[PDB]
Amino acid sequence: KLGVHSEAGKLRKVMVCSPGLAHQRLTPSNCDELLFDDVIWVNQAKRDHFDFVTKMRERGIDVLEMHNLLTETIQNPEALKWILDRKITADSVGLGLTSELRSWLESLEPRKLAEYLIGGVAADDLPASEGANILKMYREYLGHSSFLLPPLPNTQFTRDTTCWIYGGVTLNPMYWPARRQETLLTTAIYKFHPEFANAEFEIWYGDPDKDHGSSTLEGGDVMPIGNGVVLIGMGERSSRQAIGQVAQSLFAKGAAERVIVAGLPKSAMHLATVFSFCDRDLVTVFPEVVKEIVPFSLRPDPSSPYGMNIRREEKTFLEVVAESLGLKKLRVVETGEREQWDDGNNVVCLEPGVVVGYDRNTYTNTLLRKAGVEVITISASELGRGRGGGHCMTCPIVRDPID
Amino acid sequence: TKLGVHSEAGKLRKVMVCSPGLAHQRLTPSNCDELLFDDVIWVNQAKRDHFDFVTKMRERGIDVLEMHNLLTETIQNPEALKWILDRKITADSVGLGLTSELRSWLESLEPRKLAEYLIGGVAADDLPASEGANILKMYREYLGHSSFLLPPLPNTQFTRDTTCWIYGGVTLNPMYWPARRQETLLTTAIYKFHPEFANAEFEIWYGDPDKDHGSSTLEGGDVMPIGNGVVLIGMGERSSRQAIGQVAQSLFAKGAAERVIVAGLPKAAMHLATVFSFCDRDLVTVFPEVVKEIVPFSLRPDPSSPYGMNIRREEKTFLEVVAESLGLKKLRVVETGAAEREQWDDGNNVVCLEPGVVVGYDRNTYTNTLLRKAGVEVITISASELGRGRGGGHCMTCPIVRDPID
Amino acid sequence: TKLGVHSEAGKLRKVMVCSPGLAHQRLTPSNCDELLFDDVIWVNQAKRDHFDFVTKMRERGIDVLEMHNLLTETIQNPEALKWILDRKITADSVGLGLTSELRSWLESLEPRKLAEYLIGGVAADDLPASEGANILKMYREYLGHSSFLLPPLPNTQFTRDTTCWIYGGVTLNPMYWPARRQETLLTTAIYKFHPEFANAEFEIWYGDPDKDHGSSTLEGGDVMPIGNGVVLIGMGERSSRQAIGQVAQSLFAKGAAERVIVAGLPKSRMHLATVFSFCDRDLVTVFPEVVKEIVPFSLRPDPSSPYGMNIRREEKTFLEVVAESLGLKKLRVVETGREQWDDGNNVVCLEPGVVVGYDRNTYTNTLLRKAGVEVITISASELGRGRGGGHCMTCPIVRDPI
Amino acid sequence: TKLGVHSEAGKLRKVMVCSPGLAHQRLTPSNCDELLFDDVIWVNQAKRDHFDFVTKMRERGIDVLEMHNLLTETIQNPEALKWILDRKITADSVGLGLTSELRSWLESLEPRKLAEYLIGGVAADDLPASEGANILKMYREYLGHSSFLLPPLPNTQFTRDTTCWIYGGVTLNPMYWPARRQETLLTTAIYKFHPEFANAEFEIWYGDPDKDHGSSTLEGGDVMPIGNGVVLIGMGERSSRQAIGQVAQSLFAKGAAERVIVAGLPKSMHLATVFSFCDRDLVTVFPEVVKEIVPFSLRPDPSSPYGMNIRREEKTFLEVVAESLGLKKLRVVETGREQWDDGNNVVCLEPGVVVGYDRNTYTNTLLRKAGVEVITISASELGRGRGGGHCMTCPIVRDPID
Repeated sequence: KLGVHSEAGKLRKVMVCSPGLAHQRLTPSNCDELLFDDVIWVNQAKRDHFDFVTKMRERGIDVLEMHNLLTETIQNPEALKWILDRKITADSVGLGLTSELRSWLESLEPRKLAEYLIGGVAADDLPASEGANILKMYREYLGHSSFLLPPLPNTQFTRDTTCWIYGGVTLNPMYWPARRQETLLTTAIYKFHPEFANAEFEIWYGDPDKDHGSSTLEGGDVMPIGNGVVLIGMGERSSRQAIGQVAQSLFAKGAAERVIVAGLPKSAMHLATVFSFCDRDLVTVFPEVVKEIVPFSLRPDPSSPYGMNIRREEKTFLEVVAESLGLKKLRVVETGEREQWDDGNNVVCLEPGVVVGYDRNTYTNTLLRKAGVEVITISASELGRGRGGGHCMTCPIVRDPID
Repeated sequence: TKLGVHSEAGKLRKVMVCSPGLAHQRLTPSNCDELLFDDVIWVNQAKRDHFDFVTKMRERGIDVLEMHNLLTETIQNPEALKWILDRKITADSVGLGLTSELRSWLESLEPRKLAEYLIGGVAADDLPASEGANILKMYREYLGHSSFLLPPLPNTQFTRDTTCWIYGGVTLNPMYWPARRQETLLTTAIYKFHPEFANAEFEIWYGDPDKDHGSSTLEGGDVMPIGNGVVLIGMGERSSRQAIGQVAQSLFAKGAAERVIVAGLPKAAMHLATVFSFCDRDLVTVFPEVVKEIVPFSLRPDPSSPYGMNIRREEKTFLEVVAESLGLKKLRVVETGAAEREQWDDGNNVVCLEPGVVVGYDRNTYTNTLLRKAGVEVITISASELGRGRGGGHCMTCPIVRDPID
Repeated sequence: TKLGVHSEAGKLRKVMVCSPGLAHQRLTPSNCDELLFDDVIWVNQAKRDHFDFVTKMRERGIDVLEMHNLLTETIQNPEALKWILDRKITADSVGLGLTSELRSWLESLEPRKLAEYLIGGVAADDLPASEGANILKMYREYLGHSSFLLPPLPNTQFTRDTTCWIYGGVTLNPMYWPARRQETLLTTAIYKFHPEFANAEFEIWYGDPDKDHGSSTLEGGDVMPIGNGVVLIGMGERSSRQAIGQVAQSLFAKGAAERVIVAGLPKSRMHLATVFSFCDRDLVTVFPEVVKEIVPFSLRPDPSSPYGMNIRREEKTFLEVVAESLGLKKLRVVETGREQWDDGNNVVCLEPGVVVGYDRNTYTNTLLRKAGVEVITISASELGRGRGGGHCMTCPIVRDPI
Repeated sequence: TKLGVHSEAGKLRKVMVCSPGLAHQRLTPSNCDELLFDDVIWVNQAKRDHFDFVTKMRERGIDVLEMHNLLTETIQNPEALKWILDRKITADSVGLGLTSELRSWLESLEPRKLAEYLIGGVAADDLPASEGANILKMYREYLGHSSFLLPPLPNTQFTRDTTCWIYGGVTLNPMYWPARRQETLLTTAIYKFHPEFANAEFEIWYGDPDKDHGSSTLEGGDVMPIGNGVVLIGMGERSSRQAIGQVAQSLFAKGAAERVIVAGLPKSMHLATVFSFCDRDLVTVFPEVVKEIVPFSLRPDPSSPYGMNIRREEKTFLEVVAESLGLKKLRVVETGREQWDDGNNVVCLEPGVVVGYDRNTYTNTLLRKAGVEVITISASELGRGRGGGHCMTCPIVRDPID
């Protein structure tokens, strides 16, 4: 039954990932190294998160927290073998502490382990030793990273690393060095855990065991907007080598009938980061980016060197999108009169016309509520400096079509 | 032939080089930072300058192998070309619009010209008019993307850190920057296929263009066979511990070396051969603000431990540790970039041809004078273009045959 | 009790402060680049945060005076307003085509508003339809220009930097950056006209909004009258030896101070009080990484010297020298950046052993309590994305000898 | 005895260049950022390329003046020296501790060198031994602080910038970066005392080292006197409307020129940097930015307060410029087959004859295609200065064309 068949449809089952350890390790010094804008105050980011999480449960939406998913999953000796088998090598940990680290973890509670598998494993967290203690000399005298296992403070944006796309999902070959260790854990979930091992569903593209090279795909850039149409933001973090490959997979399994490729200006971002549906016929938009997007339609045609053909659409993205859906016009609330500045994109839809956005985009939020949209609010004090919104912070596994 | 690197100062007999070309012709003040080069150069002059520096060495009895010649030569054996094309041209690298079109093209080129493109990349530009290539042309022009089917490798120039020769073997280096991994494939290719290397006897201590490697990153500039069964491996920005840890036990496992000295580099910018370079049996240059901040580690073999290695931390200054290691009372040292320095200059990264015989940059006139004072012959070449590459005689060389001392 | 700050830990009687305003509402990601601000903030939220802060000080006695507030009142004095306007409104600053228009509209202004804009600044869309403003409205939209006629001063928020008080007297600081120079004009015209300041006794040690100072900068964060005739100034950063030399010299000449300790800081690119702050008579927090690098120097008078003083190097740690400087045996130091990273420097002393900090710094704030210190907290979430803490967000005017 | 620049293309007659000097020697990788230079160049070799340049003009009958010679000639007149020093050396720049020593030192020096140091700076080291200087070396090493009593001015090599000639008047410009206002002083003085100047005729439309010019910042490179009372002036990030407007309102009111076309630059260059003349109707541009600039015609008007009107244009800048030179349209070569180069910033020794960089083979060829003789200087060093011949020159006397 699993499958996201639109963006605005009714949401039922979403993954998400509260902040936590991974972030506790952050540090002005390590911020960028670690790929996270600003050191947040973890305790309250967790409160605020679960908070957002609740306003979603209180609507009868099944919220899965990666953290549980991971904790359950590794209660299966085989899966756990599976993660560790890949997550502790002479190449990532170092040959001098592969057995040390492994056994330590293997020797912790189901919960304290999932924590570390996400938030990471400092040398400190290990019992005295020769080796653990050369890594402490390293971080100490010269200030090297003391990470056996590196934190993934970006797990908390679950949107990015996998995509439910109709009756199936992609395991995403991430852009930046750090996040690539994300896609693995989530694979192990989809792969072992009892709500999926049983699930009927295909894996469109991806595999944490291959090396994907220049091919990267990030959830943000993927939009299954129904009618068998997939939006893909291409250019910045998701690439032609990657896209065109999903394109053909989707096509070669009657998942989707046409992808529409959103070419994103470089001269960092994600589609949904500048384009966000709220209602059947309405989208939040970051002007200055969108008005410079260049559309291209991939389509199944047996007379292509690949089974695909590609047009340059003749209309603006908004026009092309407008049609693809069976519409003529797209209601547009552009952000990016005005009290102050906010960016109100990257909102998530719980249902046709129901949106969760930030407690701070006050101007945008009354326009949204002026276009007849109900806005659930959550707090952007900390989750906000992570540059992520509601849409970034969720991963739809189950969402209805809009006929 | 018996290939090996048994020192930093020894008589140099065989060097690999690569001159600037199509790679650097492709540089622009806006594509040059993602391309991992520092500044646009006068390619046509850099060449004249590089052929100068290549010739100055050859004129001294030394074999100098041009990468481009070597590849161009390798590119002839269809087993080889195939062996490269199969791993360079694939969907993840090129995409499904282009592979055939691309390789089909590639293979239709004359050999020499194929290695040009192999080092310097290939834009849509260069491919024949095609549905496919135009999309890319129209992605570039319209959306500001890159036309790069195969991406230029302006850094090949820097054959030093793309592979090291540690005594009777070479390491296939897993590069730091996702930009330069593409490089290793080519050298390896040469080492495996080129008449000169295929028949030669030598080990492969560490590496494989066919395995990922993750956090293990080893760059050659960081590696120093200083003779006396010791290896100095700088551990800083480019060379991680996972790689060093391994290249270590592979060296020990075959009595290639006795002692590895991890040069602990503070926070992570440049190679070790960049603040610290050799000159004579007993002379070294030193970026003092950095050298003086290293923390030396002695990493020896041990049957007494699981991983047959033991690692102790050393209280003497790095210079001292190195002294001890060469059986030496202590090193004569000339510092580079406050006294009667007429103007600022960085003298390091000079290459030895042989003890007391060295190549550095013309412009570094204050340092190169000391070098002379301390009794070294200093041969110069033009910094004007080569040096704006942020790299000197050392970085630009990858020794293959160099005699030990004494 | 005359106006004067005579310690750092001592009893806090009168401080000045400035809450997030119009200047912050103007921040958009594309310009807080160049207005010396790290992020764009919820402004409504920040005001709350700042008020809370305020109350928490006031509800304990402190005479808290708010810039906007004092400036509003100041303006009501026609002579004062002209003073300000003759200077903020030039042809070098606003421009030939817009000096009349923009001044004339400003005086049409109701005071609470007029001042709202002095700190917050004027863009060309607060202006009456006009030809001259339109080429601006024009410049900014087509050629992506700074449309601002008067620059927004988000930083006035940090009242400690624009002026210090040093025992009986005040320095009006020649800010470093250009994003901030403007700031002092306003504070100067307050001390100068405002009723409250205009009449009582105090000295001007250093500085003049009128004068072009050159490579002389001095930022308040860098000048701590620790009391006991001693004055530490942190030099090398925002605060240059060209000012410091002179502050010191006037301080000796008017005998505000017996000794100036230059806490020469290692160049980088961070005031002194963002790395080393007082919690108690014998207590400081301390960003150990930066502190352990400071090289102290001692300035003293010298009746017989040319320049009225004679500086010499201090052999013990900076910290040891401060210590022996207030005649303590040893300063208890607490460091700051075990369960997540923490920076809790920059707490302000409301009295000996009572400070204001941020709620996010629980580790450090924990130690501080253990140090015999009671810690009032306020919310960082927005106030602390600023760049500042209790110590930045306050300019003490009246604080007791310790 | 009269001077001026009545075009860009006319027979050049008098140019002021400045050869890379002691200041370039002072450049270190970790300092050349705050000095505002883009690379530590090889001085001796910049020095020889620059001369080569100097000579190559000197041979086509041009009279070149070096800023080092002229500064020299100047400061031998004691009053011009007193005149500079009293401004160059103050307690706000050299610091009370040193003015005395520092000034009494230079005065002891011979011309050739004393000038040398002005353009070059002077660090503690250079000072004769003294308690004063060492406490500066003290800071330098121990603390990383500058120890420059006087600032190095390695940008002096770019004379186009500091002073403009426009039709028998000249602007002594208020430079953008603090790190460069120090030149204006020096050139100003030469023009004010040196017999080659103090005696000729010409006005001073805009400029005074003395005044503080708020946001009014103007640079030569943004200013082109093209011919019949048309002055191009790019208003961007370097040249500010605050001046631009004064500079016009001075030009008109004095008969000097009949229109300014403000060349509106996108955010973040000099005009002469993306747009340059090689002949009566021949220019090189840089399409990324030339294509996207919004001109403005600025002309005099009796029927208005500030006595000017600005109409925006809809025609492209290139077009605007053509219609004001009275030409059908503009012949255009675009730069910025083999490899990338920006062939721009070429300077005209006469109409159709120009000096560019030798590296730029490609553009040189199009230019040669277009009927320009292209005399070339090396780029290996002077090129890392980011500027070309246009940059490296100060048209003092140049013939009109219409």
